[PDB]
Amino acid sequence: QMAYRFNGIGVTQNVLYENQKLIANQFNSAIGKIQDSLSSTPSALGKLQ
Amino acid sequence: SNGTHWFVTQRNFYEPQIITTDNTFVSGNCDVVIGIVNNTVYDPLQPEL
Repeated sequence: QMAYRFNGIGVTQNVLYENQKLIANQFNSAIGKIQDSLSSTPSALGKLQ
Repeated sequence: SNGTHWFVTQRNFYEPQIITTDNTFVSGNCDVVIGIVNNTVYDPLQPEL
């Protein structure tokens, strides 16, 4: 499915298959940083408040 | 795969066809990709010659 989505933006699919581990690591790190991005900053949710 | 043979089809409709050189492209060795399989890729030119 991720290879399909790579085709969707104009990149051939062999790129994903040859860089699968790197891509998964990058995704995991970004998800890990979202937690702190919300938690540390207290003014993130002003719209709801 | 039909269980015994391999084909290639479009994604939104089932229409199996023989895997040839005219509907595939080549990139690199078959050791980087995770999950690669062996099969025959037919070349239309050779039977004529």
